[PDB]
Amino acid sequence: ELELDEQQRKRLEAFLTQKQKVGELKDDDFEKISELGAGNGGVVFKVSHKPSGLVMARKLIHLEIKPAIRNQIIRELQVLHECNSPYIVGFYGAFYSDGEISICMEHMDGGSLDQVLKKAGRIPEQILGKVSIAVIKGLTYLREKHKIMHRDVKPSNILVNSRGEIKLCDFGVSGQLIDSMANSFVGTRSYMSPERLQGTHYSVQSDIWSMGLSLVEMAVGRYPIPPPDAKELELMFGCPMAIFELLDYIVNEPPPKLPSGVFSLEFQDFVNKCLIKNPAERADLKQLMVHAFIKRSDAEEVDFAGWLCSTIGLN
Ligand SMILES: CCOC(=O)c1ccc2n[nH]cc2c1
Repeated sequence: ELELDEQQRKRLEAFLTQKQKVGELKDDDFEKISELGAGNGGVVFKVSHKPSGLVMARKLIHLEIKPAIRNQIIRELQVLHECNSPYIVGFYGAFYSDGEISICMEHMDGGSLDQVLKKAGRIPEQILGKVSIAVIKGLTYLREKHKIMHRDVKPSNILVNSRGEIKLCDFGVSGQLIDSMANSFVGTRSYMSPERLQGTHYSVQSDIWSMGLSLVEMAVGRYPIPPPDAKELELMFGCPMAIFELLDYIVNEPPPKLPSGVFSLEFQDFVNKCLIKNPAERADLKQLMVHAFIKRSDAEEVDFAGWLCSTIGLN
C-alpha cells in the first residue's frame, strides 16, 4: 500500500542530492546556530555544516565510552542511509568526537508537536487527521523497508515543518546505542502501552497505543492520565501524581477517552480503537489505515502549513 506522488518523489530526490554533496562528517565542520533543546538522549542544536552550507540538527549524546562501543553504534546507524520516507526525518550521518556521539539529521523548522502543543493550547481535530495519517504511514514504512518498530511514539517525536510535512524521529535503530544508554537519559514510559509496562508481548501494537494517547493529549491540551473531573472540563471546553503511581494507573485502571460532544464520533472511535488495553483486540495498522476517520481525513484538504505558521508564528 506504500505509494508515492510527484511532489513527494521530487522532495525525496532533492534531499538525496543535497546529502550526496556532503562527505564524511567531522566536529570541526559544524557551526552552532541555536539550541532546539533536550532531547531523548542529550542535547539538540540547529547547526550549519560549513563546507556544504546546509542547515542540520545535531544530537549530542555525551557518553565517555571506549572506541569499540561507539564504532559499533555508527555501524548500526548507517542502516538509516537506505531509509527513504516522506514520513521519516532525514538522516545525514553519525560520528564520535571528544566526548559525544553526534547524529546529524534533516532540520524541521516547526519542531516537535510537544512544542506546537504549548503554543496552540490544543490542536484541532482536522489537523490531528493529517498527523494520524502521517504517524500511520511512518510506522507502516518502519515495519516494511526497515523491519523494526518505532518503540517511542510521543508528541516530542513527531516533527513538523513550514512545507506542511510531518515526520517521525528518535526511534530505536541502533540496539547498542540504547544498551549504552542504560544510565544516561532513559525515555519517559508514560506513553508506553499497559503491556510494555508488564514486559509481555510487544509489536507494532504498542506504537498504536502510544499514538492514540499522543492524539488524546494533543486534542485536549493536557496529558490524559489521570482523567480530569467535569470541573476541569468546564475550565477546558465549557460543555499531583508521581511517575510510578501514573504507570501503575495505566496498567490497572480503564483507558483515557476524548470528551463527548466536543469531538466527532469517528475520531472518538479512532482513538478508542487505539487505546484498547488488550493488544489482541487493539486495532492494527491495516484496520486503522482504512478507518472512517482516516478515510475522511485523507479526503479533506486541510491546510496544515497555514495553520502551523499562524500557530507557532513563523516569520
Ligand atoms: C527528539 C530529539 O530531537 C529533537 O528534539 C529535534 C527537534 C527539532 C528538530 N529539527 N530537525 C530535527 C530535530 C530534532
